[PDB]
Amino acid sequence: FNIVGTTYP
Amino acid sequence: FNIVGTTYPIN
Amino acid sequence: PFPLTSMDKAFITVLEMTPVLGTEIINYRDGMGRVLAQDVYAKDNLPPFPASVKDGYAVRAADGPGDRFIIGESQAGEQPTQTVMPGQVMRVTTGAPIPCGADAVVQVEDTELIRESDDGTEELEVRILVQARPGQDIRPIGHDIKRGECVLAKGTHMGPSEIGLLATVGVTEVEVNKFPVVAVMSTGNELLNPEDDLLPGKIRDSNRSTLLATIQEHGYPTINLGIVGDNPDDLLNALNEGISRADVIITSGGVSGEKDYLKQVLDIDLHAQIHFGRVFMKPGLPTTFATLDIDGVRKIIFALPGNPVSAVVTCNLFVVPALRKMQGILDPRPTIIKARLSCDVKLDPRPEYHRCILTWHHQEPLPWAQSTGMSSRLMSMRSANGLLMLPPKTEQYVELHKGEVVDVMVIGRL
Amino acid sequence: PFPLTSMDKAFITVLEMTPVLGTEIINYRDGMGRVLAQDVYAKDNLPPFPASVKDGYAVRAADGPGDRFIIGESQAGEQPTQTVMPGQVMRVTTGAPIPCGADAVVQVEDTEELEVRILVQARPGQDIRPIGHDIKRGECVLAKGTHMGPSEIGLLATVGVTEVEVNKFPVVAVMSTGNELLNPEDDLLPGKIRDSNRSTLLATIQEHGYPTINLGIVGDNPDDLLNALNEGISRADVIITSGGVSMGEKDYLKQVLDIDLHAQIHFGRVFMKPGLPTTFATLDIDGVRKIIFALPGNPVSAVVTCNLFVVPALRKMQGILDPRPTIIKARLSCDVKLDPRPEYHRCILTWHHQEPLPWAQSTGLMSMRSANGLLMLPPKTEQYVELHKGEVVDVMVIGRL
Repeated sequence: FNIVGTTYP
Repeated sequence: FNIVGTTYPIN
Repeated sequence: PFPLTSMDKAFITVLEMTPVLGTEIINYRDGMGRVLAQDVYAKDNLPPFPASVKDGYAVRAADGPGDRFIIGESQAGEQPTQTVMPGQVMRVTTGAPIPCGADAVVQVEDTELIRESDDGTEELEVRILVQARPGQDIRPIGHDIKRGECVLAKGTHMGPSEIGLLATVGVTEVEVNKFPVVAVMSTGNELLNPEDDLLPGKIRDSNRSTLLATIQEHGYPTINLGIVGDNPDDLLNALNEGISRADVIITSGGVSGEKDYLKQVLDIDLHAQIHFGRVFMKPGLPTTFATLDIDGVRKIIFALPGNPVSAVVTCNLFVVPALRKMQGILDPRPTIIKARLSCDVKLDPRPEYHRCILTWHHQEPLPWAQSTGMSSRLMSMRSANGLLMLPPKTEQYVELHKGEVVDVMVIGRL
Repeated sequence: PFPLTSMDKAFITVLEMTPVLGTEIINYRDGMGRVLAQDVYAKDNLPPFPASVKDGYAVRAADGPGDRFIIGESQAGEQPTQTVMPGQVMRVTTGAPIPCGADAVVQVEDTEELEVRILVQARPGQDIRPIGHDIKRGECVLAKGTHMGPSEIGLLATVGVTEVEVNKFPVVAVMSTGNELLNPEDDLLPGKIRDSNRSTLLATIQEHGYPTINLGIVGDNPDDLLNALNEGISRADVIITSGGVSMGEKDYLKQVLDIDLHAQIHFGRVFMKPGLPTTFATLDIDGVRKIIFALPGNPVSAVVTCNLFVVPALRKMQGILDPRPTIIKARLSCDVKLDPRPEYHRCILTWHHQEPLPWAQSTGLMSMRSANGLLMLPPKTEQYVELHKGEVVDVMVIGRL
């Protein structure tokens, strides 16, 4: 879980 | 829209 | 007795036969979940005055970078009384209006103080690094909302932002569709209230609490008619009471030969109209749906099965969508999402529906749907999130295996 | 003034510093959304008696298919008085008890009335819920920490447990600060706008079903702030304020929190967009910890921050074991350049026909539909200067799907 937006590789 | 659920093959 | 109805047909029939309720005038603070029956027009600009984006200084863009006199600060909630001549600036904070004469704003961080009075240490002078294009860091009048424009349209299903919008534009009274009042009863001579100790051959009435809680979750008002005896006299009384007090009457349990006192009372005594009495589904085959036209108003009536799993499943497949239509939602159909099957399962010939829990695992695109099956037993700290919509048995699908993409209906706010 | 805090840190800080409320005893019918502070044990079997699944006939499975005498019916509410001898059956309805002598049930479709031909091929146990099939006496039906919904309430109803110990709900007080704010009901005046955040916040926390307290508009100055905060503090567990200035010394709020209330301010700025100017503080009064949020005046910031920080905190106060929101993958509907700050956009989630992922449509746009999630954009990096339509992104769910 993370509350900063993430990119999907 | 489908009230009965589905599956469909991909092989 | 009554023909087997296809699940597709039962659902379509429920939406067509379900009326949209009329409208009423409410205070904006009660708008949560209500659908607007009107367009809403804005009667002022937002912002009404040119407003600074940054905490900083309002400047002339012809002056360019240089040393400037600070004439004052633009106060929040006042019309600015001074005006900016070349070689001048006014301090601004973020909410604040721009004074006449300024066409741009510069941040504190693109400046450096030169002089302060130090007789109370107000600022006198500022070096303004940077050159600002005209318009820079200003919300002109009507930037966000232009006067007279439609801010919210008819049919809009409101949430907290929408209420904020009504607040913003001053429209504190608004016409919305009514909410269905929903009455719930349990029928069965085997039922005791939850508060009672068990007696021979008897069980506690669980469906009444489950259904009322379910409808409550969607925020519609409900009416508890309690346990009702399985017989014409006692049914006709409760139904009549339900009918005079509510738009929807829901009943759980009761038997279905000649002991079908409910279907018998709906037809003979109330002259209701029964659109289906059995549906080719699992659980919930014994489900009944009827309408009754009284004084032009159409009330709607559901008789769900006594089985507790059936009750909650059918409530979600048929009732909630109908309630959503009554409340004025333009597509009352539920959200169906793709998910990945967590546990193997054999298929029934009937389309089947399992209460399941949805989990989105970190950095996996699809959520996993874990079936509960089952009244207890399978214990998760977490309330059932969706209905796993299994397909019907076919020769090429005798069973389903973990990992396969399946349809899950979302039930309840996560 | 106050250091820039990383979004990761602000969020972690909010959860750690947020206390769990204590417990209280409620009626099962008020359990919606409550977390159980106890295990719940079943004190009877369900069913208490062997019960038929079908409407049909209770039979002996040693008697195979054949002609049988119907001795009577098993009534729904009653203990069966007769017993089934070979060559006999009793009519049964669904949920009725099985009489002694029968070991199986056969549907009507596989067949007062005197005699029945029974088509059968039935195995012992067939279409019967034995005693304790669904619930076994004495077993834990619901565990401590369970976050209840309508089924859970039904379960309490089923097992007779009508009073139950649950965590308390946070009472949440909301105010708006600013000299430019008028009530929604007022007509505009020079330099002034209507207070929108108070309604939006109260509605948001109402959606989650916690009780709220409207303290109204408060003037941007020490006297008026100290009064409202004190009133908020004596009446509520959480005090939320929107708006107010934070340039130099006019930060009367942060000044009142520190000097007058001797609160403790864990952060006052966070490296995010929108909502950089957000403040979080705790105040320990008489051993009780109250929590205080000062969100930015910008209406978009208010609702975004409320959802990123406040709701999770309220979820923890309410006793939920993981109060963090559900983040789901979705497909970006519209191109966008990245800010150096992690950014958050109110967006609408739609699951389109047969497509595995939902599409997230940023509002930045007159949808008939309330904003469903927060599009969580990442921060700018050299390998991600922009994002294109179709790319998989994280969306936080913020209301009903």
